[PDB]
Amino acid sequence: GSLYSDERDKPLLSPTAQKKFEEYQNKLANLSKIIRENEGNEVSPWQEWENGLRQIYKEMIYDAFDALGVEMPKDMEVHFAGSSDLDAFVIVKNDEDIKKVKPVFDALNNLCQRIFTASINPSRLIGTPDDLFGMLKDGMVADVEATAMSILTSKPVLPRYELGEELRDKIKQEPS
Repeated sequence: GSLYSDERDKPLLSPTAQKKFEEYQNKLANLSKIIRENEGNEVSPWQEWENGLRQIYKEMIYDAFDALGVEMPKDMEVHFAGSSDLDAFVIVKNDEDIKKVKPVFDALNNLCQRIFTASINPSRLIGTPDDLFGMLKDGMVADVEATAMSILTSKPVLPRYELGEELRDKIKQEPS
């Protein structure tokens, strides 16, 4: 059972996958614990929880690129839509990048499913700003206006914004 296998296919992790699994579980448990315990001295505990989850997921993303031996493209972005919703969405610069990046997020999706069971949003969409705008323009998505809105109000997981702004500016330009 490797770290990024489907739970239903490989229910037990190998010894090494298990240690890494437990390391993520423990960051999650600790994050949850500290937020709840300090709730009386925290202004916005749910925002703190979200912000911590974005950091853990960012870490998990770097870890998955490394474990799969894939170089993360430098212009690639990951944004969180929502609070289902559109969830994490991956914006690449070129459509060529999708082939190499998509299997890494699929791998992460599997690991996130496992973590859910043992107790973060899945990544659902991946594309260029053009691609994703087009899926909204052409009605390929359940609940277009609310998907659109969630993109407008998404928060960045990686410290990259340029493509995200192209997508938002494209959305903003279309009236409904």
